[PDB]
Amino acid sequence: MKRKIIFLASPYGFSQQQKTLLLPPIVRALEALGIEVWEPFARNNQIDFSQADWAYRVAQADLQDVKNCDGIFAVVNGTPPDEGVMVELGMAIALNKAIFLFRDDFRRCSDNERYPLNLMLFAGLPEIGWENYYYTSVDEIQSHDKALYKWLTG
Amino acid sequence: MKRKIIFLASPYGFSQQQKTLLLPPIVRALEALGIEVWEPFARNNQIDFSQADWAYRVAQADLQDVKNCDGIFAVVNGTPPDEGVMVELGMAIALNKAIFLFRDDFRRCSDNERYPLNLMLFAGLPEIGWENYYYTSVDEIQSHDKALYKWLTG
Amino acid sequence: MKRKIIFLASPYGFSQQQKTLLLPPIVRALEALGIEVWEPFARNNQIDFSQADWAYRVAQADLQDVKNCDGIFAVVNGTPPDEGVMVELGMAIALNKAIFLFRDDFRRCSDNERYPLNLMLFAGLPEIGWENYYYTSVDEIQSHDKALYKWLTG
Amino acid sequence: KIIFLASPYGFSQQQKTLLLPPIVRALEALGIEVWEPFARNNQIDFSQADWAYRVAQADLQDVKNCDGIFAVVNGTPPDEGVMVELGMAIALNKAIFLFRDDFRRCSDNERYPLNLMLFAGLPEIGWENYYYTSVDEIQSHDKALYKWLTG
Ligand SMILES: O=c1[nH]cnc2c([C@@H]3N[C@H](CO)[C@@H](O)[C@H]3O)c[nH]c12
Ligand SMILES: O=c1[nH]cnc2c([C@@H]3N[C@H](CO)[C@@H](O)[C@H]3O)c[nH]c12
Repeated sequence: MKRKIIFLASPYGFSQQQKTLLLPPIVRALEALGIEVWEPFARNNQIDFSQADWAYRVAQADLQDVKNCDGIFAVVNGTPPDEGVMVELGMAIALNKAIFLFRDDFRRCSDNERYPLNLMLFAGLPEIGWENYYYTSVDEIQSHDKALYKWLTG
Repeated sequence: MKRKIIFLASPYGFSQQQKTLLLPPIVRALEALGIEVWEPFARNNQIDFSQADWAYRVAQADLQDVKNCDGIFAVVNGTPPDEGVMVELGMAIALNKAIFLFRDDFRRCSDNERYPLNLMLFAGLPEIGWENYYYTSVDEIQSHDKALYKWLTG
Repeated sequence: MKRKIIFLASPYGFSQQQKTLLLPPIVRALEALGIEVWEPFARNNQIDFSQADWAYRVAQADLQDVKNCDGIFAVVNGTPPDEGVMVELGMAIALNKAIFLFRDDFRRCSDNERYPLNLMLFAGLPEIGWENYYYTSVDEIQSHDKALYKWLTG
Repeated sequence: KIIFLASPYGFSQQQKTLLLPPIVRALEALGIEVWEPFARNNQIDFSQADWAYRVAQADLQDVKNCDGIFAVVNGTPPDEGVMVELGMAIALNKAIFLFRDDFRRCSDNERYPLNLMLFAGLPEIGWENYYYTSVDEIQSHDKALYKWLTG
């Protein structure tokens, strides 16, 4: 028995209130599906401005977590999405990880008409049916008709 | 020198004035080193708001050029850096491509004291000496003492 | 039972989870100081992409509330802070309103070294002791040693 | 007669020397005395802690003493200092002119290409006459900046 591993990428650890109120409900949503959630702010233990001697080790721990996970769950909220989440999203695409995006932000920050965001954030997703991997609410995370559930059971 | 391939990832194509006045001087500086420059805005015909039936091909073209290149020259100006540049930069790190960063913007948009930006942008760079890969002037691109020159002669 | 009015500018209404979990604790902390809180998302019914005919109404509602308040409490989280918050902040500075800033985000997104953000966000604040108007935690709003309590006590 | 040119173009050394002068020339060609803050305040590098407040009050007084603002609202999202100086110009009833040649959309609505609060000082109808999408439109006679000088 080995549960699937999801790297939960988000900018929510940068804010004290967001870290304590927004991440735990998302973590619970994924693990009600049996997932082992790798949350980088708690794992790599970054709670304030990372010191000069600590910044490389945090980057390497996030680099290694992306290499050793099965899928990424990228909170792509904000205008624009957080640049650290994007670096790790591109690493997950190049390494053929399962890709899932989350944005409950109704603002559109896009360079095209087909996607709500920059089109490169969707390069790792199919041309038709990418919306199945695009979650717009925390309640939607556990939908048995969406891609994350079908990736665990399929 | 070897005629290496550089993928020039930048947001300068989104603005009419920047595509005309800012991108050509950077392309000329890279070509002055004997580099084959893959500039995606002209190489993939990203002229304006990408149509819906065209966005998936623009994404996959950027993705293929990152896979088939030798290195990436990421213009990481802005607060924060462009999310499309950040995705393409994440792909290059995971594919073990050469990494070179460009920022002549003097604003600091960082989460740490070591690096001037989010530390994940430097994950593919060495712990010591990453400054040699970090360019803060167009004129600094053709310096022998910087990593892009040494990369060509090795 | 005279009661000072504070306009609470934040980007938190753009995300479903942020509007539900982050704003109520902040409104609570202000109301516990006897403050009267005008919250634009609650007052304007802006719950998704505003219609074309509805967008100008929202614009004039955010505008009149700033003009008729006694002070603004600006949530200036994010890299960079929300541009609508920044417009409403400059209005309050221009109208000699009381200014209070909130940021529990530890990222530095600044053009200088004195302030943790762009220097113009502190133009309406004193050159010395501006930190007294700068809140970095929800638990800090109650502090009688900080400028919000003092502004309420004359 | 006086336009304050709010832009983030002074933050990049390449952008300050290549992008701002062409915009300054067009505004002056219409007959406007341009107030460019990065040059007017002769400061362009991570402002010394002892200088940052002075730079803030200098531009704060420039928006108070100008006749209108020309705000380069390019980028996703637009620069925060530009937006602060914009909201001041709106509260002080100054003339409002916006410039965005960036073809990316970053709005919270459908009518306006950006956050609807950048257009609070513009009319509900015909706000697009104040919205410039290219440098070769600054000198357009059918646009609000020329009509603003002709009474
Ligand atoms: O200071 C930090 N501490 C921990 N993780 C990160 C990261 C990585 N990038 C993402 C946020 O930028 C986050 O999900 C994490 O994997 C950037 N900066 C920090
Ligand atoms: O180095 C500077 N010199 C002059 N003004 C500014 C500012 C002020 N804030 C705004 C930031 O874009 C800018 O347009 C100007 O009004 C920031 N940095 C500088």
